[PDB]
Amino acid sequence: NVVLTTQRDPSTSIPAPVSVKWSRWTSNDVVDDYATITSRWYQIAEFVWSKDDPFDKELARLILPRALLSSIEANSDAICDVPNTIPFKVHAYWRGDMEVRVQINSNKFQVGQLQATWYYSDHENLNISSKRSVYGFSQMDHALISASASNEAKLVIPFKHVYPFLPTRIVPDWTTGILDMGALNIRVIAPLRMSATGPTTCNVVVFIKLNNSEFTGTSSGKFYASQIR
Amino acid sequence: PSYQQSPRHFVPTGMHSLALGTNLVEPLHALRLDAAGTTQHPVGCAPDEMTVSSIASRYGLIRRVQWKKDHAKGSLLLQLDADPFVEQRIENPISLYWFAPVGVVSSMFMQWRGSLEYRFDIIASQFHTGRLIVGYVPGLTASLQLQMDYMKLKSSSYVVFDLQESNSFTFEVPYVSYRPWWVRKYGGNYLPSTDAPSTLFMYVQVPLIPMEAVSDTIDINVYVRGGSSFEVCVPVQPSLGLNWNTDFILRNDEEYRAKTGYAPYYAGVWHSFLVRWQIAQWPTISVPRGELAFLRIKGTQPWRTMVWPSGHGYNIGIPTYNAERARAQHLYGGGSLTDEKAKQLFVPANQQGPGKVSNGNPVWEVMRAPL
Amino acid sequence: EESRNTTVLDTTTTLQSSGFGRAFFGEAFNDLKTLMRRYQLYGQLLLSVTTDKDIDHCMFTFPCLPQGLALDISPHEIFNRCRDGIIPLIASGYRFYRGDLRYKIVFPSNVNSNIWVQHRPDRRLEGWSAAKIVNCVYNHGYASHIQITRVNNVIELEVPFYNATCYNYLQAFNASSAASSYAVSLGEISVGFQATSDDIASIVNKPVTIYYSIGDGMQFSQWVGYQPMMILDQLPA
Repeated sequence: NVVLTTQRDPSTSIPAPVSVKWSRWTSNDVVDDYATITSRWYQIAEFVWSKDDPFDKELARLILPRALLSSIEANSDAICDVPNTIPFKVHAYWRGDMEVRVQINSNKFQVGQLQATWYYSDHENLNISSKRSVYGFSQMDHALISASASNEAKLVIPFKHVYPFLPTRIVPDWTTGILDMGALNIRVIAPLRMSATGPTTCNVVVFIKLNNSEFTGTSSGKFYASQIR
Repeated sequence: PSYQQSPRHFVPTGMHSLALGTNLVEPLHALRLDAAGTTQHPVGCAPDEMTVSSIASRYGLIRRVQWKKDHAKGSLLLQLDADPFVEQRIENPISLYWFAPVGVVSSMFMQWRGSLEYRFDIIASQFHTGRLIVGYVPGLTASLQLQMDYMKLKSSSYVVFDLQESNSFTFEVPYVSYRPWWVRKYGGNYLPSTDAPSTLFMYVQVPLIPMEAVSDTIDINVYVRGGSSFEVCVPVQPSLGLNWNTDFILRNDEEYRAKTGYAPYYAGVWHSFLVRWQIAQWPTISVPRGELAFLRIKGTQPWRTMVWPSGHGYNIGIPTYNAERARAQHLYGGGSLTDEKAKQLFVPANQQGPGKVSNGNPVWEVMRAPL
Repeated sequence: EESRNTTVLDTTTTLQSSGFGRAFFGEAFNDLKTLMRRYQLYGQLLLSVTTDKDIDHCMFTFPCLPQGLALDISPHEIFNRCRDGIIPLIASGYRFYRGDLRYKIVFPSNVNSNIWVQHRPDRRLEGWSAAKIVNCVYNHGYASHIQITRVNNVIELEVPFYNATCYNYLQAFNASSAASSYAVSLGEISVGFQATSDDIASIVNKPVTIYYSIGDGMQFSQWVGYQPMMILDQLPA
């Protein structure tokens, strides 16, 4: 029931092909699809972007299976109020492919270009502090948002991790790095360049669909700890 | 049955080849349990990607060029070299650089050839109107790096672009050279072994005339991708290293070390001779005629003081209680180790102690004193 | 999009491709995998007897990975001078990997004792520190092999992929997730001698070199751009 539109054609940058269901190899519990409720789109980060932000500057390092929950627990309510994420509350183990849109609403007279890049397991590297820059993330496939034409960045992100399931709460073999797939990071390339009488603000909204998800390992919702701030 | 037929007549060698990486059956000792076993990739684990042209068909952002309103109708924007080795400097005592992926995967080879499609993405509105040459001159040396302008550029191959409703174009840099390939610009750490084959240029043919509602300045981004005919051949020592470990160690000589295979040492005894690693060698201190030398570093006690030829072909370092017994006046003054004066200055054997070794090869300090 | 192409403004005629050196040199190079199987120095150590070790005692242990070691630069003049070699420079360009490795460990001349070598897929890798060669027992059920020094002092190995994973991390590993330490190395190779305490004293400060290469099983995953690079001639004399 969430239907969203854009006036401009997207620029998708699919990193990897579509993956298999993966329910045959490590789950005998009721592996239930929730495409009627979890495939809704959901706003997880909006932010102001003005011209004071310099050339090579981060805007949002969204960790996407976390940020779907982190926007909720940041936005003054628990998981049980949002119908997208209640199977994370009930079930313990998650898998699934993501869809990510980064809409802009820039005026046409503005000149600028954001980039959106998906990276796999940012927090599982220490050297990303050397890489967290536009020149590194340009080499891998990445979407681009020109503030001239107010382009939109659709971005299919298939699930690819070392283990074929991301857990949703504290789990007996790892705790730290819960439900972490990697970084959606929105790096500025061309900053806002306008006249003296120019429109300074440029808000950026990020939506996320979660379609080919599977949830397994039903357990009690009182076990689910809050995500990290 | 008796096998009396005369047998083979071979040559042994100790090791299989190393540079061979191709249609060649390599025998090993697998720690796998199965002889027919091979690591496998199930239905999701079949990996997406590996190929030189798979790397060379990726744009890498390599140059930010500011392009202002008041740049004149001949002003230079970049004179950057038409190799894949594009210089992008990041602001340590060594410096780090971005490169195009075609730049690095060129830097893991000796030679390259083929086109180089540089993409100029000129970020502007449709209200800005511009015009700029992307020229290309084959074969300009360093002394010919000057004398360059658009009027002398248009003799060579050039592409004039109008910045309008479309804002992006990928120019394809030709490969024009006398040689079928082209040697790597940088090479190993080796001061000889050559600049670019050819040079790109980008001059502003008609300056930016913006509208008064938009900005005077315009970013121009310059991407580099290897062309469709790009190919590299000879695998040599790479000219680029990672920044996982940017630590570097100089090798000036005014520093000391023990010789190779003789550190760590420990204070102990020796029946021919305190003094071991089998006595540990030490470098011969370059002492001219009329000086003396003693050592102080940068058993029962830490031995911070310690060189003379043993007589068995290599130097020894004798431990002393202090720099006073060490302070070499007897030995450089004409004495010998068998002297009673020398044997009193030596440390007796009882100070061997538990004998904990030195940490690696500890750099001593060479004190040179007049005699 | 990264690899898009807005407007081609080519001046060139079509170049004759050499077929990646096949026409000149009689061999292709486009496939980088066939370059990867060229051996590269993995890590060189110096033997150092600490205790009067038992025959069971491993002389050194090291995790086994195609990422290249935590680089150990009296510096080693290769790792002081020739930074990183080839295979971690390619392996910088891929976030994951999956496949075999080959080793071909080379031993010095003055050693004579028998050599046992283990693969241990039980061992995790805790952080990028202590992911290097470590100078420290023999074990039963781990995959084992003895090379005899007297026949030939160079063992060779095909260490397989034993992980319960889809693939493994290829960049340098900070140990964020606790179970992710199970998914970086292929395991842990240990080299130990059968030398007694008297004869191992002669072998102190002798170099033991280990090489590596992938061996046709390796298949790298999703592309990641390169990190910042250091230019080697800029290093001081």
